[PDB]
Formats: sequence, structure tokens, C-alpha cells
Amino acid sequence: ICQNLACRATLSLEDGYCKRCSCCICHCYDENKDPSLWLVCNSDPPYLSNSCGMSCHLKCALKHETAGILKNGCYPKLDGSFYCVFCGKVNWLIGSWRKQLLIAKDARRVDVLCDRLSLSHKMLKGTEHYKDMQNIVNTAVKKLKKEVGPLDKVSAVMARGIVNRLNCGTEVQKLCVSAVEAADSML
Ligand SMILES: [Zn+2]
Ligand SMILES: [Zn+2]
Ligand SMILES: [Zn+2]
Repeated sequence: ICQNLACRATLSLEDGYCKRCSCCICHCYDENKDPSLWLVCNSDPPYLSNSCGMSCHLKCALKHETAGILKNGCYPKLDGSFYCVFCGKVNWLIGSWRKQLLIAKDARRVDVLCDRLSLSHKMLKGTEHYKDMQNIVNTAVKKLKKEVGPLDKVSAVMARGIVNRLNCGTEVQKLCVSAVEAADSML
């Protein structure tokens, strides 16, 4: 019996974690699950092959090389895609990348903006196929960094701030809109 209130799925002897609600990397579930912070192995276009349905935190996939996003000597790096860490199936990142930018451009809080933009920035780092898209994101990040420093290390004082009160806030959010449109136009 799963202890996650929003799941309560029956577990087995096999399980070191519940497959339905928990991340297959860190073996943790979220209290109020936000699907935009998760990746799921599925058979959606453009990758129709058989999938396992296993899920992980987007952040966990970015942090560990086995997912084929973080460049490593061991794993052939993918461009705009990830390896499901369970079954190995290649899945697309672009849907997730889009979602991060849509939340960023509408964000009122600085920490949301920094966090979401940083994820998009990492997801497509070193891309060849999506260069034009990501160059817009790179421009937005460089602008934001000049005001808050490294996006992942933003101070608590800046974090509680309002995006509109930043000197570059509206400019950065305009760039987020631009990046999403660029993705939509190419695809
Ligand atoms: Zn569960
Ligand atoms: Zn995780
Ligand atoms: Zn899978």
C-alpha cells in the first residue's frame, strides 16, 4: 500500500518504490505533483515504439548522464531527446522545453522565472538541430544572469521578488514568448 495520499497504489515485494507516483531515479514522489516537472516514457509522436510508462523528475534526468541529456563519455548524447532510464526508449524533450518557457513568460515570482528558464537552458545545451530556438533562450539567460547571478543559486531575497520589479523582467519574458514561437514555426 503506497503512502502517497494522491496514489495509494498497492505495492509488491519487488518494489523499492511505487512505479505509478514515484521517480525511478530518486525513488521519491511529490506532495502536489506538477506534471510539467516530470518526464514520462510514452509512445507519443515522434517516437512510437513500445514504452514502459515509467516517470522521473525532469531535474533528476538533467542531473544524471544515463538519460542522455547531460553530455558524458559513456552514453551517446541525444539532441532534444532523452533515454528512459528504465527501458532505454528515446523520448522527446521539446514538449517539456515548451512547457517550461510558457510558465516562465507568465511567472510573477522571480524564483519561478529563474527555475523554469534554467531548466530550458539545460535541456537543449549544445543542440545542433534546435540552435535557433536555444539561442533565444541563451540570450534570455545571459540577460537574467546580469541581474540575479547564476539562475540555480539565486538568493532568497531576490527569489521572493516580483518579476515586474526586475530591470530586465519584461524583456526576458518577451524572449520566452519568442522562443516558443520559434519552436512552433519550425515544427
Ligand atoms: Zn504511489
Ligand atoms: Zn527524482
Ligand atoms: Zn521506458
